Amino acid sequence: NVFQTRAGCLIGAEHVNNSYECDIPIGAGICASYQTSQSIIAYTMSLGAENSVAYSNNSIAIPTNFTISVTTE
Amino acid sequence: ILPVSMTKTSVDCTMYICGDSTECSNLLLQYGSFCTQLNRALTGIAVEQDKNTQEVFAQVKQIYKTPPIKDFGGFNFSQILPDPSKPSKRSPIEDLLFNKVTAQKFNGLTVLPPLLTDEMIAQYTSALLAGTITSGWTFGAGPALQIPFPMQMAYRFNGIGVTQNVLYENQKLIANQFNSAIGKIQDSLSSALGKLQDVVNQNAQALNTLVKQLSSNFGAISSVLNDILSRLDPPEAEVQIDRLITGRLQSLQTYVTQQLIRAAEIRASANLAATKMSECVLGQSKRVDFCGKGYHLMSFPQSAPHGVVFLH
Amino acid sequence: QKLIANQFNSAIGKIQDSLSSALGKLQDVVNQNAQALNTLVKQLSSNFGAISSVLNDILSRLDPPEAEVQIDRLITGRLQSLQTYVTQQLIRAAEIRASANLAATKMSECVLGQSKRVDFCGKGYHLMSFPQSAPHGVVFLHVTYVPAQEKNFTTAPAICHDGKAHFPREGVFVSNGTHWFVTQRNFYEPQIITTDNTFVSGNCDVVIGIVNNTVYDPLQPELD
Amino acid sequence: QIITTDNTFVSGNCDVVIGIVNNTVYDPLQPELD
Ligand SMILES: *[C@@H]1O[C@H](CO)[C@@H](O[C@@H]2O[C@H](CO)[C@@H](O)[C@H](O)[C@H]2NC(C)=O)[C@H](O)[C@H]1NC(C)=O
Ligand SMILES: *[C@@H]1O[C@H](CO)[C@@H](O[C@@H]2O[C@H](CO)[C@@H](O)[C@H](O)[C@H]2NC(C)=O)[C@H](O)[C@H]1NC(C)=O
Ligand SMILES: *[C@@H]1O[C@H](CO)[C@@H](O)[C@H](O)[C@H]1NC(C)=O
Ligand SMILES: *[C@@H]1O[C@H](CO)[C@@H](O)[C@H](O)[C@H]1NC(C)=O
Ligand SMILES: *[C@@H]1O[C@H](CO)[C@@H](O)[C@H](O)[C@H]1NC(C)=O
Ligand SMILES: *[C@@H]1O[C@H](CO)[C@@H](O)[C@H](O)[C@H]1NC(C)=O
Ligand SMILES: *[C@@H]1O[C@H](CO)[C@@H](O)[C@H](O)[C@H]1NC(C)=O
Ligand SMILES: *[C@@H]1O[C@H](CO)[C@@H](O)[C@H](O)[C@H]1NC(C)=O
Repeated sequence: NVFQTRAGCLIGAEHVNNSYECDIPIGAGICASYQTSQSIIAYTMSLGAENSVAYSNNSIAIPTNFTISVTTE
Repeated sequence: ILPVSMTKTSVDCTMYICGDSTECSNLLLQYGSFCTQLNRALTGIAVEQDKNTQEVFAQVKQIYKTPPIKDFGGFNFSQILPDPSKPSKRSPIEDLLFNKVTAQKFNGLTVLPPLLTDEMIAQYTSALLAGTITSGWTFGAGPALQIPFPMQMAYRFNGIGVTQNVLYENQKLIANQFNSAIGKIQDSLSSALGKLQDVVNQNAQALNTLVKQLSSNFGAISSVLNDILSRLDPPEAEVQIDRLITGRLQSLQTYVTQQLIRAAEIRASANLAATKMSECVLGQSKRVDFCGKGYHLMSFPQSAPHGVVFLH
Repeated sequence: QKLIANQFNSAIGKIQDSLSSALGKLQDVVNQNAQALNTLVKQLSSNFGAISSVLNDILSRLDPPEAEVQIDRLITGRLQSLQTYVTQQLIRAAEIRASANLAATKMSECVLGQSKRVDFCGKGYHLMSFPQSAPHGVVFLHVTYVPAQEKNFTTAPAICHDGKAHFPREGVFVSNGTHWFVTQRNFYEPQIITTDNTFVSGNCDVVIGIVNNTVYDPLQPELD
Repeated sequence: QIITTDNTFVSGNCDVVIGIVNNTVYDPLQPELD
């Protein structure tokens, strides 16, 4: 319902602690989206895929395959 | 030192021109077309100010975690990595730059917050620094790989014409010269910046000019429109109100035009910093004398308030 | 060759299926010009602080010696909008010139040859581009090179055989647990450790971490 | 220039290219070991 965000006041949208990729920008690191019925929810946006990269002094990674893609600018 | 964004200011005509009366709203309908242009121009600035951050810092869509192994072959990376002793994500360096560089909203000159705060910008630089020390260039041009640092320095030397046999002969010498170069930058930055201060001083003097525009008469008998309505009748003081409206409309057209040139200078510096991020940071730039004076090998970008810094 | 030809035809079909489903860079330059032209016709419907909008209305009810002030307010009121539309078009012309000079540098590097700057013509290793015509603009169909599958292998910085260190030239020494091969950092191509791809310099006791490995020596069994 | 060994290398087998021809190598190492 009413959520006191850091960028002012967002009313009419419940808050959820889960983080997903947001579409509509709002500001102050929090977005507003429409996910699961389904209602408009406000949550902190995800900065990327939270993964760990294994680093070692005697380990290398050589790719064996590739995909030919086309980047449209 | 290269800035990428600045402060966001949203100026209204009805709060800035008109005060707390209804006689000003009747004359503002004749100049409503001028505020459709000034409101759309200030809206175009705020989207461009939020889009320049996604072009420099948001180069990848994956957050790379810092590895627990701090043994990089004799190199000191504690100055570029966030220490767990403080709750903030800024490193010692990034924290030294936050305190190095330094109401206005009372007259309707409200400052809107950006899309990404200083904590998410510090997380973007730590994610790019984690992928540079672990993959180097494959994380910005494809999926993430693993490669040790020394092996990574040998491939950067091959791009400038140096064979990779001399790196493994004095590894303790270059590791001591790298730690001495970080300490010389930290000792020089602790003693202000120019490119991160002129963008703030120009915006501070422009906001202090708009409040001074309300203290002028623009060729009339008074400054504020509430003073002439108490001593004269609106049928008589209608010419003095119109002179204050077109006097404030000229300053509002000047402030928007002056902010659009500063927004074009920010866009020109953000596109220049985005090309340096994809070349000096994301890999090795083949253009000599582009990332600084000397043969460029790699870079270490950090977070900066309303800007970005590069340690090549 | 049949794998790259099939991956290239699938990449063209994925772009054609995505573009058939509007653009942003080719629409914001038209919507900003359409709203600016619609604003100028709205400026003729305002009075600029007068009793009428058009100058032909005040001349039919009042005399020009009397309505000379209302005409000057309409001229100076339209001169401010004409100075605003020209100034707003000059910033859009500077943004067009800044994008045309950026597209001219990408035409001479990504299209006219191979651009040595990595991550410049798009996300990934750029090989070539295919520029097409666009209304009030231009598009570029680059050919990127991104990896999909990868494996982890144990590497070595040098090779100690008889007291001298062996350093590679283009590849890196890899090993999957019991063998030893050499391949580049962009594609997995296992090759035997030979003399034509390595060289010697100094002694062996120069690297902090080294292992023992033998050389195939493709010159010894030929002189017998 | 003459087709030598210092400028060429081998990888895999011959039946990998859709169009290929037969050509000999000068082999600048064979006449020196005699
Ligand atoms: C690299 O990836 C491509 C794309 O998936 C693989 O090509 C496929 O191979 C399978 C089996 O060989 C076929 O059934 C598919 O039709 C192929 N797809 C295309 C688009 O050609 C390729 O095999 C992979 N190579 C390696 C070494 O893993
Ligand atoms: C890397 O540099 C940091 C400098 O920040 C070193 O930390 C200092 O270490 C000395 C030696 O004990 C202490 O007296 C200082 O108080 C430390 N300063 C800070 C801010 O922690 C660190 O030792 C260096 N690491 C290596 C391996 O050389
Ligand atoms: C989300 O989970 C955290 C976990 O402790 C909890 O503290 C928080 O209250 C939760 N938020 C909501 C909206 O349920
Ligand atoms: C991987 O190791 C196994 C261990 O026996 C070996 O048989 C195999 O040839 C290795 N892979 C390659 C590509 O050499
Ligand atoms: C990698 O670092 C660890 C930790 O110091 C060390 O024990 C190990 O020997 C190192 N490996 C090599 C190949 O130097
Ligand atoms: C094999 O490796 C060990 C450890 O690095 C080294 O002490 C030894 O001399 C090597 N053997 C030869 C024949 O060089
Ligand atoms: C070139 O293409 C033609 C047409 O298919 C074909 O007949 C010819 O054999 C090709 N040449 C080579 C060298 O493959
Ligand atoms: C000569 O070329 C033909 C056609 O490509 C091929 O069938 C034949 O095997 C080649 N000769 C040799 C000795 O490889």
